[PDB]
Amino acid sequence: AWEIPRESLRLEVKLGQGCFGEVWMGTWNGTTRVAIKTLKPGTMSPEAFLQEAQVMKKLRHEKLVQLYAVVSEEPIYIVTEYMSKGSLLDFLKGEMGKYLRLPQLVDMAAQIASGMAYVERMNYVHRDLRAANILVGENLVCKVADFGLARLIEDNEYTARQGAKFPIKWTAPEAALYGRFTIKSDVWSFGILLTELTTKGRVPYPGMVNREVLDQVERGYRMPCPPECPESLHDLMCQCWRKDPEERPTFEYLQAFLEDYFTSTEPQYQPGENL
Amino acid sequence: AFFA
Repeated sequence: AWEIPRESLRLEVKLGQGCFGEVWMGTWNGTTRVAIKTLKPGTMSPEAFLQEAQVMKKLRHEKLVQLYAVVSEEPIYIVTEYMSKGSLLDFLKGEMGKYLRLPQLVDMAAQIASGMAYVERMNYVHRDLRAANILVGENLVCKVADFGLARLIEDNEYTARQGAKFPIKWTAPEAALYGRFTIKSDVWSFGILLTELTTKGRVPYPGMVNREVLDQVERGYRMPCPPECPESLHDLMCQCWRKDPEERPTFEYLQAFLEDYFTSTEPQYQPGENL
Repeated sequence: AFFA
């Protein structure tokens, strides 16, 4: 019903290409600038996507990238609000990243937490929360994107949480072994997302490989405090990385913590070369 | 997913 015609969409410039798809800046009717994400055929069933898209329509928040329209027929097109600065991973690794400091990054972290807090309130699970799926816009605005599409993926390796098409490094152990995805498992991913911010886009568990990570995490290995990062922020990461999901923090707590970080947690902060 |  929210379906639209393909001819309505013009794909102008390719922002990115991914494992299951690519993303384009475009025009929706010659009037509306939009982001168009396209999935390769055989990624997910169109009925399943439409069923899920109903839920995606339900989810509305200012820190969530808002769905505009879809094309059910393969290749499936997802049409959403355009974000000017592209991916968070793109932004951090970009020229602007050098000018980013801890207050900016914590603020960016806070916005993500605010969107997830809404998702937490809505009893929903993202299943793949990381910098790649964060979108940045003008004035350092960060919004969470691509929620709910992880479940719909039909890839055989991906289903078993295996095969390097899977973001195992961001994935909580209980959700990796047994595939139990909760808002709590998202909190684990968020802690990993915090690493991406404070390292300005470095891949998690550097030097380790996807096979290596799960056993290391299982035996209690956790990522060390990043350079120029306050131990207090790193402690927050560790809370997110607790083995028992129940003792991991809520997104509501996270949002307030990040928002009040420089008055309540680190009032005596001084900027460094990186942070 | 879209941005490997």
